[PDB]
Amino acid sequence: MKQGLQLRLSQQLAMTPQLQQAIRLLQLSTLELQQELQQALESNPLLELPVYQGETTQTLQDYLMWQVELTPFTDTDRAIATSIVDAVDDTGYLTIQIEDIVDSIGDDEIGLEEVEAVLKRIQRFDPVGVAAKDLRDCLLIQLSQFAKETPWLEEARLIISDHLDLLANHDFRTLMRVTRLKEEVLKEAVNLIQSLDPRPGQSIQTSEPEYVIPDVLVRKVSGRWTVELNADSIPRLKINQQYAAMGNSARNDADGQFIRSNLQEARWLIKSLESRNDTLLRVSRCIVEQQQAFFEQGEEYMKPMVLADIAQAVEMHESTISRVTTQKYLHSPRGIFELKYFFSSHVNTEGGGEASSTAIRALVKKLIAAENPAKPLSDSKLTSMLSEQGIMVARRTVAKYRESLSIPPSNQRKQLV
Amino acid sequence: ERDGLFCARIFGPVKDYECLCGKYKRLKHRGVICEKCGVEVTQTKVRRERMGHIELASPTAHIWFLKSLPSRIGLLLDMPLRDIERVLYFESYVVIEGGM
Amino acid sequence: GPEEITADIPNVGEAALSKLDESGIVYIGAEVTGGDILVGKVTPKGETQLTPEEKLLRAIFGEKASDVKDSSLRVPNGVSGTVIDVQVFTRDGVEKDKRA
Amino acid sequence: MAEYKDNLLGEANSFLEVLEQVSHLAPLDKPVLIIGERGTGKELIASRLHYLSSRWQGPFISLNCAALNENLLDSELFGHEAGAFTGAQKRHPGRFERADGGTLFLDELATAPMMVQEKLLRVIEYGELERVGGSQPLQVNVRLVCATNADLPAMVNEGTFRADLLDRLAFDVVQLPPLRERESDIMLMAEYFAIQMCREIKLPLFPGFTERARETLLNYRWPGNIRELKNVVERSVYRHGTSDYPLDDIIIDPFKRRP
Amino acid sequence: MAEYKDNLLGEANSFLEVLEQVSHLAPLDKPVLIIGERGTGKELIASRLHYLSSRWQGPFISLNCAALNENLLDSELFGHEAGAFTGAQKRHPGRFERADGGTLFLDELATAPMMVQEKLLRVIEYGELERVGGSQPLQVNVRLVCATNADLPAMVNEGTFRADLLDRLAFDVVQLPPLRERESDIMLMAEYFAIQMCREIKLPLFPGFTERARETLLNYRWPGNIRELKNVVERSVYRHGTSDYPLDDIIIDPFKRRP
DNA sequence: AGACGGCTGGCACGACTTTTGCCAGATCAGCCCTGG
DNA sequence: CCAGGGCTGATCGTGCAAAAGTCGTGCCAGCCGTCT
Ligand SMILES: Nc1ncnc2c1ncn2[C@@H]1O[C@H](COP(=O)(O)OP(=O)(O)O)[C@@H](O)[C@H]1O
Ligand SMILES: Nc1ncnc2c1ncn2[C@@H]1O[C@H](COP(=O)(O)OP(=O)(O)O)[C@@H](O)[C@H]1O
Ligand SMILES: [Mg+2]
Ligand SMILES: [Mg+2]
Repeated sequence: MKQGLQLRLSQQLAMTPQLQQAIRLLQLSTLELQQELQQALESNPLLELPVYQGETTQTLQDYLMWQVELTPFTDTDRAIATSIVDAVDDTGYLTIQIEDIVDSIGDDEIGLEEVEAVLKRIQRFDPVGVAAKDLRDCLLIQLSQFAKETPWLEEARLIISDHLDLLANHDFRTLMRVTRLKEEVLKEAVNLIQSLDPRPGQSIQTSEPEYVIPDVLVRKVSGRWTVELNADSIPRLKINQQYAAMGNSARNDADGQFIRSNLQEARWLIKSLESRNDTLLRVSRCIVEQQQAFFEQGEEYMKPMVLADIAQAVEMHESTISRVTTQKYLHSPRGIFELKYFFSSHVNTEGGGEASSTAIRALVKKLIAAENPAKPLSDSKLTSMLSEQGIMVARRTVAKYRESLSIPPSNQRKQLV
Repeated sequence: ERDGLFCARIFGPVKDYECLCGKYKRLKHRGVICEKCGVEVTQTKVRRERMGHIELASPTAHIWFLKSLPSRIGLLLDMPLRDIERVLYFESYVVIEGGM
Repeated sequence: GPEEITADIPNVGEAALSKLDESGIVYIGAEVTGGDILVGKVTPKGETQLTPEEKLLRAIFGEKASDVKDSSLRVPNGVSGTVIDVQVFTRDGVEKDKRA
Repeated sequence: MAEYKDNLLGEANSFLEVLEQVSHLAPLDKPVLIIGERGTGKELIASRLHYLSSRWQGPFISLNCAALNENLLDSELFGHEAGAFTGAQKRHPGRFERADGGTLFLDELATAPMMVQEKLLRVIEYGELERVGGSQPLQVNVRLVCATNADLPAMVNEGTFRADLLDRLAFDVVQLPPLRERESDIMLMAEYFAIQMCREIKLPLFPGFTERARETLLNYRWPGNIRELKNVVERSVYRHGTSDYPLDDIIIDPFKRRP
Repeated sequence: MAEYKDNLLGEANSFLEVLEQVSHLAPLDKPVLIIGERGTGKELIASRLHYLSSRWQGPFISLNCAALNENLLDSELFGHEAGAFTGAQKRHPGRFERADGGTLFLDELATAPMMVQEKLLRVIEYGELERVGGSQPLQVNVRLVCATNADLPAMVNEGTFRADLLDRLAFDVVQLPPLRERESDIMLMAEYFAIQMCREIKLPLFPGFTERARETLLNYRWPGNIRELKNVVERSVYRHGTSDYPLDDIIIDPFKRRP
């Protein structure tokens, strides 16, 4: 039972460089594909009233500059105000700090007190609490703005002054014993703080556009939806008849060989592109077949799958399917997702079955959301009722799902009723 | 896009002082050009004042001349517009020189 | 993400949302003038950054996270009237149907 | 650095002298060799020698020359690179390279065949080794510790051992006194093992020792110095099984019939 | 190549002759055989012999004739090409190919297997070598240096050594004298070694020897030329442990009865 | 006020997935040259 | 003038495997709630 150089065949393989190019041709999205396809089209010669003058809109910075133009500053104050308002984000909080602004001005005469005077002058502009250094001096401006007649104002000012972490950690008991403040009569003061419009500069303009492009289409024909490719998005190449009908006529060997080689390259490229489209269509049809339940019933009713499960259903390889299913967005009546989004890790449940990770994550989302606000549900209890459902995932996986879901811990979301 | 229509490094910067890459984004930089992307840090109103050019490797005629009521090329060469037009589209093969 | 009509509109007063139902659309018979809100629609924004500022804002206030922007349907300026009836259309496969 | 005393019992007379001698060997970086009868607790001192060293944090690995697969001997001794021969899917660390800054335990040098002697003859003096199917050589620094059972000078004259390797590993030799000659700590070793065994059988307490048992202890030749004394104490105390009285009889051989 | 000092403390007439002969043979290209007794600085000579030549800048690689495997013997000697067998995945250089321009220093040639003996002769004579699965002949030039302690004229008569392999390798053999022939220089060696050893063990300064210790170290057989004097002096000074009075205790053999 | 229990997160360890990086050759058919 | 040989180019081919990466689940440390 030895070390010896031995040899026995059971496999086969072969490949050429242009075949490598053709097999990497299907790894990339269509919009990025069209660039390289246009590049090859440029090289190969035998291959191949409207609304205008929109309106100008008023953003936050333009509005603030407009208001600066009608306020009585000096020239130096105007330059400082222009710099300050230039250093303003969409949310309404200035990005760079005051000493950075002073350095940007770069004047010996200019001082921190002068810059503070100008900034506080422009703090009272139409979006209240705009151009604030951080959250601490944005809520305070509006609290000071509100008339003294409304109650709990002093309480709200005391909390917002130097108890910001005390409120952020939702540690109401320590907040009480720190402030010496009233029991459950602080709730309306906290609510007053809540109703204070954080991020005030956002509301100057809120238009967001629609940017969706579908690669694969699925439609419900009264059960067992059939999948079609995007006719407009798909690329296509057509041979050129003029140049295909002049390779034989040419009597020069150079021209003849040139046309022959370019014909060969163009036909190979067309064949490779058609094969890529066919492979993508077949893969999409098979994955939609194996995911018919989820489209009907929702994310939490998703069967876990691996690339092996979808590769065995076809004659392609796991690597081939992995290359095809990158940067492909399929459109469904429920919405737009990615082909790579369907594949997920599996966890074993009670009764021998397995549940998909994304399904359990969505179930955790809805279960956590539908909870009493006074008593939060922790990760251990989440594991407990998941085991009652029969899923029995570990508390570590529960915590990982909750963290990836961006929900803060249970002790962090506790709040007064 | 990079080196195309509606591009940066030509036609000026984009909506604000920030460069395309993301670095060098403030009024503190007033005329500098980033290294990862060549974008002058100036106002975006300059985007309507900066023009580019196309090399056009092969020469090309100008249709405003040689196709107005008089033809400027025709009057310069004493050559009629019909032959000018036939030569300007690769079916006439005019002679340049040759005295021998 | 999909846009939703949930009447959870940020940067707005309680007086503006007085005429809106739970789903976010006006009651039948309400009188509306000028620039009041008819349908409360929100458009999702990018994912909240890990930055401590946004983390603090979420911990303090919550439920906004700058996830949504106020792109609601408002009555055009100088238009006043009383709402006769509304009509809502939902595509197949979508079963939101808040009050549809 | 800590004490690393581990298990130390029955220390008196020449055994204490041996411990005193070996106490200062650890700082040195010269090969050491231990001579002793089979089962004379030689490994205990060899292990403690590594811990008493300044670089006690070095990993400790042990090989027994009596157990070397002749087919895999070279690969185990040096180390094999990836793809050097068929079936080598990944690069595998060799035993010599496995310990760097840590000692290597060698055993049964008296049973080392000429083949292993020649293969290992050079890696010691210069600390230089090249892996089988290797392109470039590696250099390491390891303190070798060896244990044996026979008369290496006698095997040298007999011709089955190489004097070159012997003097390569003959800086100093530690002679462990056999317990049947010391005769000064037999009571202490026996009683210690008795307490351990009676404790682990969850019995209340251990009774004394019978005078007749002491009488018959010294008479026995004791081929097993401290490897069969522990065993006989354990088996005899198990046989008794009670704290009733000091055990009169010691079951020196288990093969003896019950009647 | 201009300046090379390291070790070589011994200074006698017998050593002078061989060290001067090495200087003559160093520029020459022909291979040399280094015969001698165990532990006589054979590596020190071979190393200096190569590095004093005109090809010092070339690579210097050594190997043990016994260490390398018998199964992968040919691959170790020559190397293999990618795809020759299942395991192989890239072209692999052999020792003869890595040692181009430089030297190949075989160690303990007397223990080389019959397989190596019948493998090496044809390539060593002329310079032709075929890589495993190769397509065309390869030609490299390697100055050969070999050293062993055995008696080749007697070995060839026994028949475990190839006659022609010895014949095409034994041009101008080099013989070193045993330690007993140096006479006076052993005191210089002992003084040097003791100084280094006491430096290592942190004692301040050597106190010197005595006339008794001098006579004892002078008059003894010295079966091992060197690496035995080093060991004996370093063990004696270690057992001394202090420099209040001169070094007098001499311990030629660690193998002794318990004190 | 201190200890006990509990909650959460970083790090580690098998077990399993998925991602990229490989780089021709032989074999067959029609045309041209040449023998019968 | 018809049949045999040579020669050149046209044609075929989307998988294997190795290593990086990801997964689930445990172990341990540090902060917090609560009763004594
Ligand atoms: N000083 C000691 N006191 C008590 N027991 C010892 C002492 N030294 C060694 N032993 C015991 O001797 C037993 C065998 O040790 P050893 O002979 O080194 O094993 P090996 O057969 O591997 O050489 C160990 O189980 C150990 O408990
Ligand atoms: N002339 C010398 N000066 C100093 N040290 C020497 C001399 N000759 C031999 N040695 C010592 O001998 C050792 C080399 O042993 P060596 O004789 O090469 O072993 P082998 O005989 O197995 O080749 C070195 O550690 C070196 O310190
Ligand atoms: Mg043992
Ligand atoms: Mg040697």
